[PDB]
Amino acid sequence: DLGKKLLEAARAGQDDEVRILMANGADVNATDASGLTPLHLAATYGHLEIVEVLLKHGADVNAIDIMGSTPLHLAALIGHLEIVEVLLKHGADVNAVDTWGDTPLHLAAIMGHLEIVEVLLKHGADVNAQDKFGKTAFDISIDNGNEDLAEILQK
Amino acid sequence: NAVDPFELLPPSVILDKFPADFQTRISSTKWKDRVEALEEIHNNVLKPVKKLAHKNQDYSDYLRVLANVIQKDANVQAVTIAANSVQLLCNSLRSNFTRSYGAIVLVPLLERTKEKKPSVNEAICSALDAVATYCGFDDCLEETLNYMKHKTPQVRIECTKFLTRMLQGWKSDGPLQNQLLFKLLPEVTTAVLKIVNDTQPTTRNTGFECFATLMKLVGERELADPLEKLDNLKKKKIYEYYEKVEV
Amino acid sequence: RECISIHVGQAGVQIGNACWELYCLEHGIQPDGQMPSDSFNTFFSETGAGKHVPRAVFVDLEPTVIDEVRTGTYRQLFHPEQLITGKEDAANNYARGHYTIGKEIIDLVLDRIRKLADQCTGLQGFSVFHSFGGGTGSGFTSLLMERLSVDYGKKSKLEFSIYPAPQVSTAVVEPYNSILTTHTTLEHSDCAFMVDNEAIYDICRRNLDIERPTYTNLNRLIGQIVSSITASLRFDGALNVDLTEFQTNLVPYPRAHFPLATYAPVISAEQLSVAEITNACFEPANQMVKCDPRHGKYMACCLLYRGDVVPKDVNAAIATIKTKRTIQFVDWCPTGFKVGINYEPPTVVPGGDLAKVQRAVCMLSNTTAIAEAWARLDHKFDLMYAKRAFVHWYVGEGMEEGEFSEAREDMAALEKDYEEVGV
Amino acid sequence: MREIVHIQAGQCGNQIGAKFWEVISDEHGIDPTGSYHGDSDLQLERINVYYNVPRAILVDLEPGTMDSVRSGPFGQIFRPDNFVFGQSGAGNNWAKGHYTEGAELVDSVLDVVRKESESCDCLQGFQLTHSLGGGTGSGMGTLLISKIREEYPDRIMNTFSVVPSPKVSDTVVEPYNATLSVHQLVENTDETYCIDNEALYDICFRTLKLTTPTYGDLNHLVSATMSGVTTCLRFPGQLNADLRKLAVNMVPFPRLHFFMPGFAPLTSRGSQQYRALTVPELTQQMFDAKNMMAACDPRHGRYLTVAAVFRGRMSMKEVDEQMLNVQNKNSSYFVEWIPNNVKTAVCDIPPRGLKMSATFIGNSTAIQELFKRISEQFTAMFRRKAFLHWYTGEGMDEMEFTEAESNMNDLVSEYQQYQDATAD
Amino acid sequence: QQTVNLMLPSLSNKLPRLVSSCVKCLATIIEEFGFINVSDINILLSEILEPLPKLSSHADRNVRSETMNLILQIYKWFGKELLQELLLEKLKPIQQRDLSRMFEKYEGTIPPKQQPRLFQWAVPA
Ligand SMILES: Nc1nc2c(ncn2[C@@H]2O[C@H](COP(=O)(O)OP(=O)(O)OP(=O)(O)O)[C@@H](O)[C@H]2O)c(=O)[nH]1
Ligand SMILES: Nc1nc2c(ncn2[C@@H]2O[C@H](COP(=O)(O)OP(=O)(O)O)[C@@H](O)[C@H]2O)c(=O)[nH]1
Ligand SMILES: [Mg+2]
Ligand SMILES: [Mg+2]
Repeated sequence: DLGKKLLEAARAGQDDEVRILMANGADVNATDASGLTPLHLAATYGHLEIVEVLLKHGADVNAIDIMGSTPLHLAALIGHLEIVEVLLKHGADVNAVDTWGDTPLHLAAIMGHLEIVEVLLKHGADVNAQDKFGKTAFDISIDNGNEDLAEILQK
Repeated sequence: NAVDPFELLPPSVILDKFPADFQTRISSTKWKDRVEALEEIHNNVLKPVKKLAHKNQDYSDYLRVLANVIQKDANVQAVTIAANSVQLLCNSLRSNFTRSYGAIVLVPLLERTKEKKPSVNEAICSALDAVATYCGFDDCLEETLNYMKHKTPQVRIECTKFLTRMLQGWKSDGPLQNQLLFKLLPEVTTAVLKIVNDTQPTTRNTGFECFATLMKLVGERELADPLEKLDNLKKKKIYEYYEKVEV
Repeated sequence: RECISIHVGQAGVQIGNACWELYCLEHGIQPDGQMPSDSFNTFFSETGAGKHVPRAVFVDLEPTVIDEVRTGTYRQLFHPEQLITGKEDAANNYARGHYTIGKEIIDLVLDRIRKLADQCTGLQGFSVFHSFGGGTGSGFTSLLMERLSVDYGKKSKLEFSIYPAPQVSTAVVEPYNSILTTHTTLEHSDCAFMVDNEAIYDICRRNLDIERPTYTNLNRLIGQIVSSITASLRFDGALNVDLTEFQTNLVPYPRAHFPLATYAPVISAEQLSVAEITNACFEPANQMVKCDPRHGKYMACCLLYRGDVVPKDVNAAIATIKTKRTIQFVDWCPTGFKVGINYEPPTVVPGGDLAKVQRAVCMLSNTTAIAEAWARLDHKFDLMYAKRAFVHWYVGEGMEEGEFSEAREDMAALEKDYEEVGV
Repeated sequence: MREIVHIQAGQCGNQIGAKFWEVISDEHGIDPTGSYHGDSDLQLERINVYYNVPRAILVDLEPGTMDSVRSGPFGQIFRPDNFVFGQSGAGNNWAKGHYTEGAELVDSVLDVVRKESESCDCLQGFQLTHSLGGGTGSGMGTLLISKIREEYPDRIMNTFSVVPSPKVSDTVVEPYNATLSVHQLVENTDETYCIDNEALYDICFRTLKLTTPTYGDLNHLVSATMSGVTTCLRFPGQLNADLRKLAVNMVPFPRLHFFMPGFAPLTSRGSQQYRALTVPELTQQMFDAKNMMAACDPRHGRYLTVAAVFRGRMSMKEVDEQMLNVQNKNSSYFVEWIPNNVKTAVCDIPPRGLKMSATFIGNSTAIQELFKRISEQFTAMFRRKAFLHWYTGEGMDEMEFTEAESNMNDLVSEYQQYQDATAD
Repeated sequence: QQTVNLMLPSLSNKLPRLVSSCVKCLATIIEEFGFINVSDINILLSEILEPLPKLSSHADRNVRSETMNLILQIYKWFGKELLQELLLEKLKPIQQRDLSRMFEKYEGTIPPKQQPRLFQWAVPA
């Protein structure tokens, strides 16, 4: 399966061998077991050139997996500021929700990626968005003693 | 009306299955070499079968390298998958581990009860249960006592729990001149009291069962002598288990 | 990526000859195996002496047909260990192919397949050629497919079945054999191209202008259409480049894995436009299985053009048909017509009644109207099984009578599976 | 599936048997010395089926028959070892052929059968010619069949059994013998061609206008039929190629394997024919009951399966059309619940003395008429208990007659059931 | 056992109706007598279970049909845990269904309480 080799590459981060596999007509939106496209995997592990390569070949910027995770979720979780702005520029869902009720703003705030928090906010992130337990991004800064984040969330 | 042993089914031979790049992979410095080597024969060669070849098959070359890892191998994962191999041999090849086999892995296994990772204690103890159910109480009764006297707290509680496991499935019927009575008061009881009087409560509490599983076997009247020497406070803990325990 | 082909019964074997005749002309390979000239080594291996050997096994429970392979034009092309024959045929009885005779040779056959798979590095899967009504073709194949799902379970297997037709039918019990293999081969096949021998007969009488076609006539037409499907695997196209992609593009339901193939143009040897040939792909007269796609919903649709083709002509002809016909799709389909092109011209056989055409197309479309073909078999089956006719032959060769019913229910269940998708 | 072992037993067995070897030796281009003087590859393509010299075993308790074969035209070709003959004759006593005298000899025969089978690349099955009203051909033949059936259970058993008729011999014990023999064939053979002397006389008398038909005259019709039905087996061809495939597409129920053969055109002994018949004419000798070798009316029953064999150069297009025609224009006569039950095959080599010909093998339920005739004669004889002391003296039990009587009647009922069956 | 041990080889004969029959005869020396006073039953069960896979895949309809009866008569005495570990696994799925359907219709204790026929010494006893 050529769609499975493109996932192996986009994850482990072999920029060159993506072009090889894609020149063989590999499925840019090929799903693994849990519904993760290569754009998901590259956006998780910080392979910026692989993200931009897949996006311009028609990667679903707002594709979800089995748990409702978009690539913007995973980029904002791990803290890949370079990729976050690439995804958003390619029409990413700033207020996407996943199965646990989190937005990308939730994940960037939990992991303390203040620089990504501000980027998401300026792309119209829902500061008052709630998760399953009922907590906003602002509640997380209150709960997690992060006064640096509380100020950045009310800006 | 007598019953059958289902074991009459024809046996299977695994010696031919092993690969050339096996001895060097288990005797390697890279942990993943060893793991894969062991893990391969377990998932591919042992787990499928249901009866190994009794006739003319020497596993005491293979079993002594399972011991070498179970004892000394620093990779807890390679231990876990090895003790599950050891169990499989003792399980699929019942009546084989008379001495050489059983004894080759017995004292290594008792050393490694020190491991506290639940998955690993699961695998080591369950393999000790295998070597016991087909060699009880050949070498284990003596050597199990030895390691109850050991300095590591964990090996004490686990090797004592082992004597408890074995004692519940202890078997009749010679005269009452089995190996248990020859060494009962001299060794078993003197060693079980060392557990009963340990500094730790979780250790002591294993002794309390392992003494109430003992009385159940050999009469709460016979052992009333060291019961008196024991605290009245420990006594009612021992009796607690005596009322629940079955052998 | 070296695909192995298997040919079972006279049908497989004789269509095999026609295909490997046609593969060797398309690849400039000589009857002796040489080549004065990669993508094509998906199908062929190579000797140290510059000789190109097919990755193929020929199987028949009887010498006669395979004997003609190894004393014919292409006797040198195959290694003799690839051509396997028994002595007693299955005698138009699935039971003998599957149970009684097939068990005597299955192990030799599986062993000779291992020798071709051991030569291969990244094996994709299997192409399987066989009749339905034949005893060997039905029984032995279904057995071989079961055992390939064990010994090679984690890879693809594709069928090329010859759907029976009274005009060339050799047996009364061919409905039985068809149902029986399709039941036991259903779980073990990833995709399966049926070939109605009636359509191939009809086509050869109309467009090739033959009064009473022979088997050679049918094969030349069939091998041309088989070549069109395997062209993507042999020349490194853009579409259907490996065996998985056949399932990805054409199979949106494990069970419903039976594409309708349509081929244009079939020009007698005694040029058309890109638009004209693409319209003929939606004409029932040129289908390989006789049904009416207008009465059914499309689950997928691929177009495999080959020859003098301008990619823009294709998009025009597509828009023409997408606008000027009403091709109904299911709502849960990507409703996009997949396309691929291979600029090499369709090779014909020197002497063939089929003419060299400038361009050609083969449309693979998983329409629900192909259920009509299953209904025709199921009906014939029901009439005979209602009286338990000919059943003693099967039961007397190691087969439980129940297996008839279990197969019929699986065919009734498949007819319901086609219905629920198309409503 | 290549070789066929042939057997002929009793007087009739060796008569129509030798006649058969005469016919197909010519057709394959073999002379009486056993040498090929043909001129076509379509002749030696499947000569291995019946020849090695014929793969033929000759059997009779009557030792005279030995000489009647060897003193015949192709009598020189048969292997001397394959002649197996007794001292006395059975004298129309089925019990003598099946239990007493015929049983004593049957071992010697099986020894030769073994010998010929031993050196076969891949045996198909066997082929026995015999009469049913006799003592040897019926009693020893059926005993031979069972003895082979159990020694070769992985093989086909195919018989050319000829039915007795008062029109050809006034012996009244023949109904006994033929009934006892049918009780065997229904259990022991995969396929049986029913050659009816009643119908052979009625064809030689009424159609061929011969006032006194001889055996030779009746045997001419038989030998020509046999070469016709064995055309598929002896020449290259797709359809009904080997014995098993034939039986698979001819016999839907194991007990109902009694074929009503018939062929066209009906010629006299060495007579001259006008312009070779046309394809529609040949086709219209199927329902034509005056061409059936069994005395039955296909109109009075239904065809379960049919095999047509057209011999000669002719239009395969026209044959297909005519056969597809005659089926649907008489759709009520072919069983509906067996689709595509009629099968047609063409062979380019015509029979000797004819430019075109066509043989019509049919499993028609009308055949019950034949078994009716035999049973009524049997019962009339058996209810008065005539000549029973012959059979009982040879170790037979009176019960056997009742069982054979009942078993043939079950066979008649079965045919009547499927005739009245409906697809609905 | 001694009678059983002698008539076992005949299961491997050319003629089906013989193996058809002598599997029926084996099965009713069991249903009427049974295994008692048998020295090494284990050795005997293995010896009569060994051919049962091939018999149940035999061409003849009768040889098969009459082998499921012999299976039942072994189950009828110490089945089915034992036969599913040794023989049910290897037969066609359709076959082991019919065997289970046959065990439901069987009523009466796992070993039969009383034999329908006694031996020489057993009868006086
Ligand atoms: N198109 C095409 N159809 C064929 C060819 N050969 C056979 N068939 C069809 O396949 C069906 C079954 O015939 P076979 O495949 O020869 O049977 P088999 O697989 O050899 O099995 P057995 O002969 O019974 O052992 C028939 O209905 C034929 O019409 C062929 O060469 N080309
Ligand atoms: N068609 C035909 N029938 C025969 C011939 N000879 C005998 N019969 C018939 O066969 C029956 C007599 O059996 P026969 O074969 O002579 O006795 P057998 O030698 O003991 O087998 C009667 O019904 C005869 O009509 C023959 O040459 N041709
Ligand atoms: Mg064939
Ligand atoms: Mg005579």
